[PDB]
Formats: sequence, structure tokens, C-alpha cells
Amino acid sequence: ISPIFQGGSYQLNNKSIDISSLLLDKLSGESQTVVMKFKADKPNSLQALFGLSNSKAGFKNNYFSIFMRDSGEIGVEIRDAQKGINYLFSRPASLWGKHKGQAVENTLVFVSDSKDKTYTMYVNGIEVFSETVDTFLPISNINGIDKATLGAVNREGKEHYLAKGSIDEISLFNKAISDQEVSTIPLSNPFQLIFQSGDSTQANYFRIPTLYTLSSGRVLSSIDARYGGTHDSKSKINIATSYSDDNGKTWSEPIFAMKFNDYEEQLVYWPRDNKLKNSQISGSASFIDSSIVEDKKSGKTILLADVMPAGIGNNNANKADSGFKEINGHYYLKLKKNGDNDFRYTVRENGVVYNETTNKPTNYTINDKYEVLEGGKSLTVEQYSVDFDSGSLRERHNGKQVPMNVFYKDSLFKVTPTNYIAMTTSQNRGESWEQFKLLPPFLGEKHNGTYLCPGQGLALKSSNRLIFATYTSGELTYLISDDSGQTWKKSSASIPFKNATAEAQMVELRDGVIRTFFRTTTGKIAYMTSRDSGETWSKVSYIDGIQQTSYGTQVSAIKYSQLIDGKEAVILSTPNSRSGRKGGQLVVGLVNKEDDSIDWKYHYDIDLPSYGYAYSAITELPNHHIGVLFEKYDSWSRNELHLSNVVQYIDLEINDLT
Ligand SMILES: O=S(=O)(O)CCNCc1cccc(O)c1
Repeated sequence: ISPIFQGGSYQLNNKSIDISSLLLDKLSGESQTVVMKFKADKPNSLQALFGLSNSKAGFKNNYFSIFMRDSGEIGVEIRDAQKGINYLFSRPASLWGKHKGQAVENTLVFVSDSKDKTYTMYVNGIEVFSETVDTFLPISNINGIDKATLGAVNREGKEHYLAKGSIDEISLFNKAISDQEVSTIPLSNPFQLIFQSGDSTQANYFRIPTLYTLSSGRVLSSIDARYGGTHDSKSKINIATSYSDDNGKTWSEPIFAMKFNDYEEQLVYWPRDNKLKNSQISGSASFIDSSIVEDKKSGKTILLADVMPAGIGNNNANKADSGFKEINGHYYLKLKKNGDNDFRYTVRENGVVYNETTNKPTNYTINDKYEVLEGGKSLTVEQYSVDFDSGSLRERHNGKQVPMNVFYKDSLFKVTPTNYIAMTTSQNRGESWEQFKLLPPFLGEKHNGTYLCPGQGLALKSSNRLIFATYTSGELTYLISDDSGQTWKKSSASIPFKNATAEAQMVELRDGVIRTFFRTTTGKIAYMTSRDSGETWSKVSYIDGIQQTSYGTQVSAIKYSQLIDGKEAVILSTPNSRSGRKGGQLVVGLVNKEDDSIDWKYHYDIDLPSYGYAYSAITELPNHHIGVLFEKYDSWSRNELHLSNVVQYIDLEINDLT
């Protein structure tokens, strides 16, 4: 339908603009819609963009406002002193500031719906909150309102929450427009969603993006399909992949590389209140940290991820056990039968389940899918679902059978409660994925296996060598295969660090020369160097000019195919901040052919220094553009947990970076 008020081209330079004369008398009915197209690339700490208020002395808590923070958060206040109502809804990390040097036109649609008693906020096509209340306070029904205001809120004759920005177009509707009509509002977005709430994954949250340009020109992406908030394991997580055959313009409905079925693929809205936000799915198996590589020889695509059995993760993973028993040179998967006190079982070749205590083979075997068969008949357990209907998290049997899996809670046979690493392969460049296979241990029978570094493996351009970086305490454990990932060996490389999330990524500077950038605990990104195509590694050094917080963040790195300023070019993707995960950057480095030193020459801010930027993925697209798929939020902060559609893709060209 049609607007009751329409204005635009408003400049908010720390002075409010009065539109009361024009707007107020047009207000009528108890449901309303706001449509605001605005820019803020130098926001103040906290500012109102728009406000209906009672400006009369002693009614300072009678106003509606649409406010933002310089961290990118958006919200409304709906306060009526005389109704004893002070509503406040918001979601951190909902905005854009700048892109390619230009102010982003952000599009905001707030719906106040008096029949459903529900407020709803959209920003650039993304629903960022939807709240129902017992008691609806219409924004036009606030007692004694007498001002409509832009760039401030007029309380008691003074300008509160003064804004620095601009509102290019604002519209108003004495109606609560439908979710469908919203979608027909044109957007001016500089980003895209690859995976997204409501897609085939049916996961509401995504984390840990990957990107990898296949040789056909297909660009591939994997990611954590995180169901139980954005928590790490323990939780439910699946690995999902999508691809683009058009240089990152469009992307395929995603499929699963790695998946478990003990728990329903549920789309939950995870509570963001302090009392509940640390609810955690606790009985589910899960995957986490995918990394991708393409093998030149067989043509196959290879994808690895950390694997976690039911209830298990970083903090409670049985260290001092690999989960395997080594009998005569070879490694065998340990199991525990229901009702035992110990792992009196192993999984030998062709799956056969052996009781160790009597050395006898049993009637059970283990299929490719790590499923249990008895007598060659596959057993089933019941699926679980979760809900917050009782008010806390509740995990309950949903009356649906699924094949029994040795990683599940209800399995007759259970793996060792620690962390593993699995691979899968695609023969069709991400249109399907084979059943995953466990990698063997590398650091011994009595050590929990390492941790996969999420991102890309390196395929060495002049050999058949495939390399996947992993980390554990004290060292980067590189995983080398020269036979299409059919067999693996480890190349260890000490680092001056204990208990670091030493997430490592590699570039090939020239044939056989691998430099690996990695996350530390010192606030500075580290690096090392191999010159035998990964056989041995240098001591550790650090980068100056880039800053990270003490706990640090994953860093993505690539070898640019083209020469820049006449020199070999490396590109780095990372937050540049000592305070949190924000101030995203692409940093371009030229190599010194004399000593292999890199001169960090160009810094490109992905968005404002105060806007969240976390885990990231970078690829060189077949048209030589650069694709960036990243966590556009502070995925460390406890205040920005459980946001939907914050992993975003952008397209960049080199000249944008310089
Ligand atoms: O905590 S973050 O730095 O945001 C991400 C860490 N992910 C590490 C990890 C790997 C495997 C299992 C986990 O529970 C956790």
C-alpha cells in the first residue's frame, strides 16, 4: 500500500530535525510500519535515528525511538511512564558502515503489529528481532507525545542520543505490513548470504566459513551448520557445503558433507538472555572446523573436519587417549559396550568388532557409516529433539528411529569420549560427498588427536602433495599425503606456545616454499616457513602492523596469482584490533625475492574499525576478483551469541584493496 509520510535526503550532523508538523497528525491506528534507508559511517557511540516523543518536562520516559550503537547494533525503545511500560528490543551486529570506501545505504523495516502484539525489525533483508508481548504499547499510543524527530530524541526539550549520519529515505504506514510485502522492498546490500536461516541445512546459525576455488572454476564453501546456538561442541553441528559456478554471484542450495542424525536437524531460536544463553545441546554428536583442498591427480575434492562424539568438545575431550588401540604397528578404533567399565572392544579390518578381553570376534560389525550391525542387521536408536517449552532446554526422544552410530549416546557401542579427525571426498566438485573416514592417530596411542585448522589445505602447485594444518599443545602438526589423501604422515613444528588455538593457514610463495600464518596468544600473528615442500619448518616469527586480542582469531591467507607493484603478492584476512573481533582487514603483502620477506603495503578495512569481523575465508575467484566469506560479528563476545545471518560474502577487486 501507500505511505502516510515520506521524506528523505536528511543530514544528521549532531542536530535533530523536526518533522512533527508533518508526521504526527498523520498517525492513526495502533499498528505501524517504518521504512528507513540510512547511512552511518562515522556513528556516535549511541545515537537515535528517529523518535516519537513526549517532549514535556517530567515525561522524559515517554518516547519511541529507533537507535543504533557504533558497534553496529540496532533497536527500538517503546516507553510510556503512565502505562508502566519500558520496552527495549535490539540485536548487536545488524549494520554496515562502509564498503569499497563508500557509506552503505542500510535498509531498515520496523513493524509494530497491534493485532499479533509483536514488534519486528529487519535490516538489509535480515530479520534481527521479533518480540511478542502480553501488553502491546503502540508507538503512536505513548501518552502525550508531541514531537517527531530525526537524529535525536527530544526529551524535556533537549536533544538526546544525537546522531551523526544521514537518512536518504524514510516512509511510514498506518498498518503492519506482512512479511511478504517486506521482501518486496528493494535493498542496497554490498553483501550476500551463501548459507542462511531456513535453507536446506535447517540450521539457524552458521560459523567458521571456508572458500576454495576449484580448477574447473567452481568456487566451493564449507561451514559449520550450528543448530544449538553458535556454541562450539558440545552441541549439534553438521558440515554443509555450497558452490558457485558464476564467480560468486549465485550459490547452490547447500548439502551435507558431514552429518549425524541422533538429533533432529532443528531450526531453533536460541535464547539470548543471560539466564539461558549458555544452554547447550549435551547429548548430540557433532562436527566442527572444516578444511578443504583439491587434489590435482585424481581430480577429487577433499574435506576434513573435527569430529566429536555425543556430549564432547574442546573442554571435556579425553586427553591422554587417542581412542585407538595399536596392535602390531597398526591402529584400531576402541569401543565400549553398554554396561562395561572399560573399552574391551576394537574395530579391525572390514569392520569386525572384536572383544579384546577374550580376543574373540563378535556378531557385531561396523559399516562404512560407523553404524552398528548385529548379525549383519543394522540396529537403530531413537532420535532426540530439543525445546524450551518448559522454560529450560529439554532434550527428548522424538519417536523416530535412526541407524545406530558408535558416536551416539544411545549406541550399544561407543567410541572414546575425545576429539577425532575425519575426511570425506567428492567426485563431483561438491554435488555429493562420500561417507567420512576417521584419520589414524599421529601423536601416539595415548594422546588425544590434534585439532584441524579450519580453512584450506595446501595443494602444492608443482607436486601431488596435499597438506592439512592441525594444531595441538606446543606444535603445528602438519598432515601430509602424497597419494590423494589415501595415506598420511605428520610433520611436526614446535611453537613457543602452550594451549593456543594455533589455527594455521598456508600460502605457497614459490615452488616448495610454504609460509604458514597462525593465531597466537601474544596478540601478534605468527609465521613459519618450509622450503622442502613441508618436510621441515623454521622457527617462529611475528608480524608487526596487525593487531589481535590476547585470545586471538583465525586468519586466512592466499597467494595472489597476479603481480602487484611488480611483486609477488600474499593476502591476509583478519580482525585488526587489540580490543575485540572487529576492524576487519584484507592486508596485501609484497614478497622480497631476495630473502622471502613480506612487506605489508596495503590495508583494506572491510567495514568500520568498530564493526565485528571474526573468522574468515578468502579465495581468488576465476575472474581474479577476491571473494570474502566471513563472520560479520564478534563471535568471541558473550553479548553477540546466537545471531542469524551474520556470515556474509562480499566480492572485491584488487584496486579496491589499494
Ligand atoms: O572460541 S573461538 O575462538 O571463537 C572458536 C574455537 N573453536 C575451537 C574448537 C575446536 C573443536 C572443538 C571445540 O569445542 C572448539
